[PDB]
Amino acid sequence: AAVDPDSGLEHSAHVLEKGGKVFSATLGLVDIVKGTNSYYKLQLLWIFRSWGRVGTVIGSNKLEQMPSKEDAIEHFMKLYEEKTGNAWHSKNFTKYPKKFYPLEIDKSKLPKPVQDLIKMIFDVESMKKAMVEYEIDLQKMPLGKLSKRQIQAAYSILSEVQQAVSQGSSDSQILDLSNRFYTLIPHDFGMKKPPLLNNADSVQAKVEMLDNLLDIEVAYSLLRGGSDDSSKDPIDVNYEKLKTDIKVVDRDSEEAEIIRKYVKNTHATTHNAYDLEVIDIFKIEREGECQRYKPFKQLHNRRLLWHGSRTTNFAGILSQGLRIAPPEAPVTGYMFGKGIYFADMVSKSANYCHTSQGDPIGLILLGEVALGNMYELKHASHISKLPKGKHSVKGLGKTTPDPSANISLDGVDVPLGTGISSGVNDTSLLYNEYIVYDIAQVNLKYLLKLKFNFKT
Amino acid sequence: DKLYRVEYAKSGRASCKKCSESIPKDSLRMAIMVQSPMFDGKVPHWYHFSCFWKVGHSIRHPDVEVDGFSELRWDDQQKVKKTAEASKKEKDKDSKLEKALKAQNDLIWNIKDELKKVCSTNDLKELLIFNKQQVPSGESAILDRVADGMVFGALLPCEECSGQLVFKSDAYYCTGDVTAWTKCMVKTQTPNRKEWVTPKEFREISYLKKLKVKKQDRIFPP
DNA sequence: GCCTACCGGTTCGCGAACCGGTAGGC
DNA sequence: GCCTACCGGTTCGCGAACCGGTAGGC
Ligand SMILES: NC(=O)c1cccc2c1O/C(=C\c1ccc(O)cc1O)C2=O
Ligand SMILES: [Zn+2]
Ligand SMILES: [Zn+2]
Repeated sequence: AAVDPDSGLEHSAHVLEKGGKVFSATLGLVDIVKGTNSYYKLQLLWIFRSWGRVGTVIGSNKLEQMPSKEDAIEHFMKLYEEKTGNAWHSKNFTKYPKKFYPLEIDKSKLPKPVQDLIKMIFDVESMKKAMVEYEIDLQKMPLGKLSKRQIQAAYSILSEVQQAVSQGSSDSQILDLSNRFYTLIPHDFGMKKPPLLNNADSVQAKVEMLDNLLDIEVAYSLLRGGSDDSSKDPIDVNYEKLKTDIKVVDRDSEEAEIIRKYVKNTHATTHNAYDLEVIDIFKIEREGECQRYKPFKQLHNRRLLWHGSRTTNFAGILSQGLRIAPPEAPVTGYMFGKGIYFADMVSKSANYCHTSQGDPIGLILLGEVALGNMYELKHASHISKLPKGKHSVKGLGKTTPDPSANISLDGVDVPLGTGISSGVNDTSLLYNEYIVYDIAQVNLKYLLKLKFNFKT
Repeated sequence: DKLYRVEYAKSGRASCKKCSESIPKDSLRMAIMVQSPMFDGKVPHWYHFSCFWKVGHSIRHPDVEVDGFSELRWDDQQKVKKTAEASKKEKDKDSKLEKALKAQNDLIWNIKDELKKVCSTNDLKELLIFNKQQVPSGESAILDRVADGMVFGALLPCEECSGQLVFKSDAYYCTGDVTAWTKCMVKTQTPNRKEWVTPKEFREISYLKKLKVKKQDRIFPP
């Protein structure tokens, strides 16, 4: 990391490191019962100490010049151990009672709609606002990159909470994990106590947070880099970083009429809170997504299906394709375990865009997903391994698009019929879900841009 | 936990928020807990007991609202209770309990300032260590636990966390650590404890124990 | 051969000064 | 969270005083 500007000597003297270990640590301590939720940043520029309640004006600091440089190590490692409990070097860290815990820090030639697409998916201040509702610390999280091993442990804590919640474990068991999580990921609750992770959807909410937070740091990783040479334009630099060939499907096109039909037709009768309106259609072609999908063009039963996600995620979805949840993450929220989920209805997928009356525009995908021999399920069931000969899973719903009106498209079955009753009604799903447990089975075809019209 | 706080001045150093003069040592003073601008934690705003009631604060029931009320001396509790404002068997057990509650209050207080007269802090520290007790921080708190130890008994370790239980207002709260991240939350009115063993070194133990002290358990407020 | 006024040097006694660890304050 | 007045424990500084060696007087 760099120098903290609270010292006032940020662009004057560099932060020091002895060979490998960088003399700079950002500590944290939270007790849900007491309500305390504090930070403690220590640095060696001069030694600098910062402290207070995370996400508020509560706190203070002390910049202090040293007599010498060897006295700095003495003052630093002493203050460290006094506050954290451990020594500066260690094989594995161990938390101590009421001591702190250290957090692991690390002229454009394109169409106007394509420029707006980059404008939409690379505006990171819009992604910052998106995290404000989650109550993630807004102050120093953009400049302070939280580690990968750290976030995996944060995922693991959430998965431990769901396990604890499922079999009605002790309050202390839950209290610990709630403490552990908020220490590991600094939240901003202001002057009130951190809430306990006791619900089944509270972990899901914090699981969703980590998924979104990850993609913002990924969006930064793309934006920060490349070769800054005076030749290409700023928007073109960010386009090449996406590693995809995007094209604008014209409104006069015959294939464009199929998508607008697929949007208009497959709107849910129950999801009447908003009304869709297709602003644009983009044909999308990822780098080497056809090379990996060649295997599954042999596979039968291929369907063109919807898949929605936050506008913040589309920065990463283009660069890495659709990814399955990590093995550390909790299975809560998922109906049939971790995998890529798809729907035959635009509305059901469109809810995952997360739009409001203030933020109307949103993005939704259409991917040729090779389902193949399907494993059909009625009720929710967290699966680990698929049955023999099955390449996908299907969640059977009440309403299904008319199978006698299934139009084809480049050798792909597009179910753009309106809703009718299904074959079986002993299910706990209202609409269909299509699940693949391999990132190779998906092949993204179209990206849409949709305006939402509410009534308020 | 509580908004307000009352005690005898632990030092004649802190000033009074209203009049801004030094609150003298061992004097009845009241506080109001506020959020410190300088760090993540509550801080007491100490007042002179006289000055406390002119700021406009009106504690309806001191015993349930103000912290450290039960730890005060009995006659001083009544001063706070009065100044705050400005059937046969039922009333008998009710009235006879308040008789026994005063009996227990000023029994410990007689024992407390008896040890303050005869023993130094290091004697009281090594008293607790001999009985396998955690030595607390503070002068007032040390003889408070020694007096608790002698009258009722040497507190045995906690069931799960193996920490030290401590009397706090209305119960014995565990102050140990169930884990490194979280503090233990064991609470009880009837804790486990063996008998208090005074070492041989006590030439005034026969005088202190001669103050009509028999076997009895901790009595609590209603 | 004593005595004794004078001087350099060691010890002794006690209050000032020093100091590290800490309970109380904000 | 950090600052600092307070506590006990040891040291330090300096003048009284104690003391032995001595040279001018009778
Ligand atoms: N992505 C979609 O637009 C979508 C469409 C239809 C069904 C699902 C979808 O997502 C699901 C589940 C899901 C499960 C966990 C999670 O963190 C996020 C999720 O979107 C679903 O079950
Ligand atoms: Zn006053
Ligand atoms: Zn305990």
